[PDB]
Amino acid sequence: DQLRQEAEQLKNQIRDARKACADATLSQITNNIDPVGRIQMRTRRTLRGHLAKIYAMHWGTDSRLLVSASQDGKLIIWDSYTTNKVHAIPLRSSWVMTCAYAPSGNYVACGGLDNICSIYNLKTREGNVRVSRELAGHTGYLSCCRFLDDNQIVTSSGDTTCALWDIETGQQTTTFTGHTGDVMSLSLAPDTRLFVSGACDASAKLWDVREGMCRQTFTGHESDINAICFFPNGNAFATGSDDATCRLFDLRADQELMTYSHDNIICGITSVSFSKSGRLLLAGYDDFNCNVWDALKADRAGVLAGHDNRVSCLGVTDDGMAVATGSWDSFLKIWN
Amino acid sequence: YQVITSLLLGTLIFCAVLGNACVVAAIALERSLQNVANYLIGSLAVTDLMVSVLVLPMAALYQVLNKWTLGQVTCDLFIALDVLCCTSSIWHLCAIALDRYWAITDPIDYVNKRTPRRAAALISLTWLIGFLISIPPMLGWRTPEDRSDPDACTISKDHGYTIYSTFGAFYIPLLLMLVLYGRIFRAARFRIRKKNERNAEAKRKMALARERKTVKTLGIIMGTFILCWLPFFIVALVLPFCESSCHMPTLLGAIINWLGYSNSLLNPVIYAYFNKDFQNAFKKIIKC
Amino acid sequence: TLSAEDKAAVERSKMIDRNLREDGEKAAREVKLLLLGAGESGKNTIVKQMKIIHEAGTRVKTTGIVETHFTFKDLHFKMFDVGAQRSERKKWIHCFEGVTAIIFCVALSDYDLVLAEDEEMNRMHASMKLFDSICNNKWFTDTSIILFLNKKDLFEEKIKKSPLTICYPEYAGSNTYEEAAAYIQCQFEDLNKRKDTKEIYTHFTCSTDTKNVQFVFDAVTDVIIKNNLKDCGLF
Amino acid sequence: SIAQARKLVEQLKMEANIDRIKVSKAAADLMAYCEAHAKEDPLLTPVPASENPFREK
Ligand SMILES: C/C=C\C/C=C\C/C=C/C/C=C/CCCC(=O)O[C@H](COC(=O)CCCCCCCCCCCCC)COP(=O)(O)O[C@H]1[C@H](O)[C@@H](O)[C@H](OP(=O)(O)O)[C@@H](O)[C@H]1O
Ligand SMILES: CC(C)CCC[C@@H](C)[C@H]1CC[C@H]2[C@@H]3CC=C4C[C@@H](O)CC[C@]4(C)[C@H]3CC[C@]12C
Ligand SMILES: CC(C)CCC[C@@H](C)[C@H]1CC[C@H]2[C@@H]3CC=C4C[C@@H](O)CC[C@]4(C)[C@H]3CC[C@]12C
Ligand SMILES: CC(C)CCC[C@@H](C)[C@H]1CC[C@H]2[C@@H]3CC=C4C[C@@H](O)CC[C@]4(C)[C@H]3CC[C@]12C
Ligand SMILES: CN1C[C@@H]2c3cc(Cl)ccc3Oc3ccccc3[C@@H]2C1
Repeated sequence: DQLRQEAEQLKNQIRDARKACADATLSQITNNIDPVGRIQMRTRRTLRGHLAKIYAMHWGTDSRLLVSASQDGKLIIWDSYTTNKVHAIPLRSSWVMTCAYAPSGNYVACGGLDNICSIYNLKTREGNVRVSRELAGHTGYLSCCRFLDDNQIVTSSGDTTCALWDIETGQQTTTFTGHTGDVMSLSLAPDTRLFVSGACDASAKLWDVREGMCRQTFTGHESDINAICFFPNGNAFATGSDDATCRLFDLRADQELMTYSHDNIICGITSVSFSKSGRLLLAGYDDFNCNVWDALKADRAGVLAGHDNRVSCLGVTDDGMAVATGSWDSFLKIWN
Repeated sequence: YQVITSLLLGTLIFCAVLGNACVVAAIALERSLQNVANYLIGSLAVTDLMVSVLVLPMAALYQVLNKWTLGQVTCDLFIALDVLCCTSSIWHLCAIALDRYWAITDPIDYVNKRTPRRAAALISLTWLIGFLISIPPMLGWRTPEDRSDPDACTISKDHGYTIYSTFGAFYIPLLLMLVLYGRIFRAARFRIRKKNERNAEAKRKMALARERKTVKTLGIIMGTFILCWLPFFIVALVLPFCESSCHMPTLLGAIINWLGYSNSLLNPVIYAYFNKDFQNAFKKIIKC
Repeated sequence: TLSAEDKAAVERSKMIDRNLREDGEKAAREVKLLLLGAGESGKNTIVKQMKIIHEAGTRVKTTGIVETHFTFKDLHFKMFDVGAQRSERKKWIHCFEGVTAIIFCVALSDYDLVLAEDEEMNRMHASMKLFDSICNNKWFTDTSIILFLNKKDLFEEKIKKSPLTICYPEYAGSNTYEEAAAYIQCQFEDLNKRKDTKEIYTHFTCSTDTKNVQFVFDAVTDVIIKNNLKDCGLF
Repeated sequence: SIAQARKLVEQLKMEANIDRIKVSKAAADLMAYCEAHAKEDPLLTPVPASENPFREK
């Protein structure tokens, strides 16, 4: 039709406004800042017990317990301080691609090539875990899921849509539409009021939980985005992509600030996360290792080598003490 | 003179202990190399390591000095340990051939009923046969000629014991291996044998190439087992029975003896240093 | 360390770890097969042919992936159908690395028909595109492919009227079932670039006894035996 | 595919009519936060082993 002309001139308006707001790059302002200094983290724990590729992990809010998922259909809950297997949940489907651990500490979630999110009541009267709820309605594989609270959860799927659910009812309250590719990643805001999502259309978008509407769009990558993470402040986020580079976007400026790339990296990024103060950006790669970036400088501060296969999942402790990285070689390694 | 022989036998022992420790170490700390097949190869390396540290040094001394200087008791131990660890080595080569056989010819057993307990039982049986061959001479089966000369650490060389410890240690192991690998060869050759013309030509060339790989592999395994131990066990059966005018030239005795013991140096090379799974895991550990 | 709760935790960790080893051994005794093919290519006919009298040795419908358990001659098989996953393939195709073999189903009678997405796209040209895509992934270098050529009798009835030259312009020859089946089979097996590592086992789906399950059995045992000869160094 | 185009343009005019700020102020806010909390993060500066639960309890 002829609505494309108006759409194009609005694209040009956004572009011209973003350009007027550019006056000084982060890299010109953080120029008198003393560099971080080389980071020596050394693996403190190595958790064993999974017999297949790990795909996901999530720390607990108590900063001691953590849950992981594997293709052998097991959901193990660890005690990181003592390296003790506390629980081991057998899944109905072994094709699991994500997991989440409830902030209250009573529930866990799962999902994958089965288009269903399953929720398990860890804390019950008998000490035996049973499937509390199953959530259906997505048309594609469940890519990510995060507990909004003890009764609501946000999921993203390969049908190019996200959804918010009520666990007690079992039906999706809101649906977020607008992406044109598979939604691969998801990240809740620190206040759990907004959330961002990365997709296969090489764009990141911002959503409002209540209104169910897209507020902003971000196009800096030229290929698929595989991971995304909020800055601790809540006014910025980082995206990991197949471009062999990760970028930092700011909500109030509506544009990317930094580009972390190097000539020795040509693989893709599988996971990103931020330190407690936001100075460090930890990114996992297909090159079997995790590279530590200085968020304000875009220079390597350390490498977390030690995994035999691709690093698929990554997570930083809520108190910032230690960082855990899982991999395709079936070993979780806590670094600290 | 004795300087020369002491350094030539000295390097042989060094290369042997080094080669065998490396294999066990690779297995120990590599998760990839934790399969039933590589357990049996790893146990051969343990046994061959035990020979190279326990028997071989105490034997090199009896060669360079031309006398036994450790007393009658130590020598009884030397002989027992020589007939224990080396018999176990030759029966480990048959455990591997039976494992390979049960895998080419029985996929259902391979998928369903094959567990590391199989390797454990096979290794235990190997060591049990070694004990059953090496213990008899201690509790009987012994001649006074062994203890007659203090400067000698020979074997009982009783006729019945010669038959026993020569058939149960080489000649029965040999027959089993020649049968199993012949069956494996026939099974291999079958699976191999069974524009369009270019495709046909390409397939013909690939078949011939694979029929040259299998013949080369089988020729290496058997023609290293034969050329190591056969010269020795022929003489060790003939000499005791044919006593009159059968002088063994001293020089020939030692060459034959240490050609046999070189099997503990060549076994790691053929069973471990050729298959990529090991070779690539060595790359890994070398690079931190 | 020596506290009662610590000992209880260690014992529970031991109990869990034993159950997880027992589960891993039980699970290792299965043969996993990936089922692929076009939408209306006779996949359901194959699925039913496998589960005739031996099967499986408030839940919600999954709709994502379909499981089919069947035993045949003391061998337990797992077959995964991913035909209902209408999304980007390359995002989840790496999850199936390590399957024993791939079953690809083609309907021979699809050459006249065209896809509903666009008229200028033959259903069999999409089939070769899919076959070339899956056969040459970096994950499936050493995975053998079992190829099923479905609907032989409808294919035969058609080629008395419509020639095979409408599907393959460069083709030139007589029209009969044998010479068309052979030509199509040679066309699909030419798409194999990894000739040295992988092999294609082609079959024509019959409706007689369990000869289709016998073919899968004989092909999977051949794959296992050849893997063990390569590991031994004789292939 | 026409209603799609109308929905598309209706979103683009909501994302064009929003309050934007200067990139310098945002950068200043982020750096203020970074060196605001620069002591609270053990990954930035190694912690003594007495206070570290993952090395010695
Ligand atoms: C006249 C007509 C015809 C005859 C004439 C000519 C042709 C034939 C001649 C006779 C053959 C001699 C030896 C050939 C060896 C040879 O070709 O080796 C190949 C090349 O590797 C290297 O080069 C690398 C090997 C490195 C090994 C370690 C080296 C250092 C050891 C030091 C030990 C002491 C100090 C520690 C590797 O092996 P390969 O290509 O021969 O093929 C097979 C091998 O034979 C199987 O054993 C092996 O099974 P495994 O038992 O589990 O290992 C198979 O997986 C496979 O590798
Ligand atoms: C002084 C004597 C007793 C020992 C000399 C050193 C030993 C370790 C040397 C001498 C001859 C060597 C072999 C010569 C040739 C080959 C073929 C090659 O494809 C693999 C290694 C292999 C099989 C070598 C292994 C190491 C070897 C056995
Ligand atoms: C004596 C110790 C050191 C072993 C050294 C190898 C010796 C014995 C040599 C001499 C004769 C050789 C064989 C002669 C013939 C062939 C056929 C050929 O197509 C492949 C190699 C193969 C099978 C050779 C393997 C190595 C071999 C057995
Ligand atoms: C590993 C393979 C390649 C080695 C093959 C050669 C072996 C059998 C050779 C290398 C060095 C040799 C020894 C060198 C010195 C002497 C002293 C002499 O008075 C008797 C023979 C004796 C004891 C030799 C026995 C055979 C020997 C051990
Ligand atoms: C040089 N030694 C001699 C000794 C041996 C000698 C006789 Cl006559 C019979 C059995 C023997 O046990 C075995 C068995 C196998 C291989 C070596 C030996 C060792 C090797």
